[PDB]
Amino acid sequence: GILNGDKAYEQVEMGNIRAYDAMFDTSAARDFNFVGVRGASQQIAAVGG
Amino acid sequence: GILNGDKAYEQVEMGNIRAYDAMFDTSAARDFNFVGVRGASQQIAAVGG
Repeated sequence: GILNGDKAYEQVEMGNIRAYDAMFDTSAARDFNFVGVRGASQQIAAVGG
Repeated sequence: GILNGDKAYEQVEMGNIRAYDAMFDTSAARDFNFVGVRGASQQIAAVGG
């Protein structure tokens, strides 16, 4: 659904990682997905235009 | 002494950290220091001018 403001996931920065979604590890989560992060990151970008 | 090329310590990137030397933890090392990292980072910068 809609995004969150609980965390600064938009402030996470990493070296040499080119894709934003590749900064996050969903493997331990049985709840969330790989298209979930990519779909979220498209909603994150759309906030900024 | 002189710098190294064994590692990409110049490619380490972190969020919200303003000082380059503050990216590194010397606490576990009994060999190295806090002015050692700052002195190194001044030699790292001087390479680029």
